[PDB]
Amino acid sequence: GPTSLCCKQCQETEITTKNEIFSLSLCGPMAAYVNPHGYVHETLTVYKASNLNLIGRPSTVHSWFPGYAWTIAQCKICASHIGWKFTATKKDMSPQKFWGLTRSALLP
Ligand SMILES: [Zn+2]
Repeated sequence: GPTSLCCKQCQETEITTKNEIFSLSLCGPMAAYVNPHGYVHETLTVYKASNLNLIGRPSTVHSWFPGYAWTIAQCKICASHIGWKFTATKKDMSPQKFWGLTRSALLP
């Protein structure tokens, strides 16, 4: 469909849709300055994704989104590294989980 964001490598596999896109705030209380950490402008954040295999267990090592652990996520079909599943380290956070997907790994 027109909303469909698919793996660039295998083409047919849908990973997420435009409907699931949201904007995660990268600042803390009062929206202070933060030192940029990783490469967020290159990464699309969605609530929900599909047809990915998670590799390994969540890690908090040098997370691009502090407060979240990351788990590598690759396409089930072709095993291309599409991005990561992010999981909250604290129960009071929202969302408790999301996906950070590398924009260039997706079509469109
Ligand atoms: Zn693929």
